[PDB]
Amino acid sequence: VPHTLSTLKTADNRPASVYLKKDKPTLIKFWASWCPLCLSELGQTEKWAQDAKFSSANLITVASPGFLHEKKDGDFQKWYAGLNYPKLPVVTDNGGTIAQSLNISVYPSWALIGKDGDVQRIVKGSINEAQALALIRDPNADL
Ligand SMILES: [Cl-]
Ligand SMILES: [Cl-]
Repeated sequence: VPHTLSTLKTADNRPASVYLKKDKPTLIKFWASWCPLCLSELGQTEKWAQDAKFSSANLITVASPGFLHEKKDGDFQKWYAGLNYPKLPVVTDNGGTIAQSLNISVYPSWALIGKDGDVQRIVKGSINEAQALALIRDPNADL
């Protein structure tokens, strides 16, 4: 995942690596434009990404154009450009390479990648602040 991720860019054409520090675990939120749950959480997730509470980990989100009912590549970025979450990292994975690799099937879903690149936990559905903090405290913890 860490490699495929480093080869991707954000919805606004910046290297995903810009949001990934080498010695930190990575918390990834998978979502899609058609999901009301996901749309209603964009502001919250942006807040989390900038919150000191999660400073010990990288926090990004992944949208997958042309995968799981998401808008095709190009169309997605144009749609998302209409929203405003400047501090929310939105990596676009055309075809959902990472999602398939992790067998993501519902949105939202969260994955915690160890600092070394190994997938440590995959959580289906939305998580709240308490569950997110638990996930960072211990990948195997009961959120
Ligand atoms: Cl729950
Ligand atoms: Cl909540």
